[PDB]
Amino acid sequence: RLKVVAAFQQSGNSPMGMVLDAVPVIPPELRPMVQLDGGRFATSDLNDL
Amino acid sequence: GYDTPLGITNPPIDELLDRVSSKYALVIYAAKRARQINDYYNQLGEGILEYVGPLVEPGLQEKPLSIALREIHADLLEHTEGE
Amino acid sequence: AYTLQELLTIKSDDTVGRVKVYEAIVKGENIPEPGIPESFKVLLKELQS
Repeated sequence: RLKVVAAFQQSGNSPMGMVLDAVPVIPPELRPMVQLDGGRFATSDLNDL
Repeated sequence: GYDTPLGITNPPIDELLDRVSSKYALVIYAAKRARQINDYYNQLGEGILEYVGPLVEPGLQEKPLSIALREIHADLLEHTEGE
Repeated sequence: AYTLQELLTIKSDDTVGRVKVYEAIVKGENIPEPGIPESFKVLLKELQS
């Protein structure tokens, strides 16, 4: 526990980074969007999530 | 004391090592001079002659690096070590 | 070292690098130093997510 706490203290940061309020999203190309013969959505499910 | 070679192997490697400290320094020590020679050729049309052209008279359309290596063998360049 | 740098950066990924080196070769100008490979920038913009 002392190791973890000392790492926290030396980092100069705060633990509040362990609770998120705004997740980011990667650009659209990284999750490329693909159109099939029928234009179906079959690209990476990142869009699904 | 040996038959004169032909091709890119002239001048030889051992002769150059006698000048430069190590083979790893020589490559840069010659590439920078080749860059300076190419810059001088680029400005040949008009500009300042700060990058003095080839010291040894070149051949018939020889690559600048060959000129740099052939003039380094003549001990006509001075350089500073790392920084 | 420089050969590996070129093989990994200036002839595979860097778009502006490819354009600039091709133009320099077409002209008599020296080849400009490579830039940041697209792989590294993609890795960044993905790990920042």
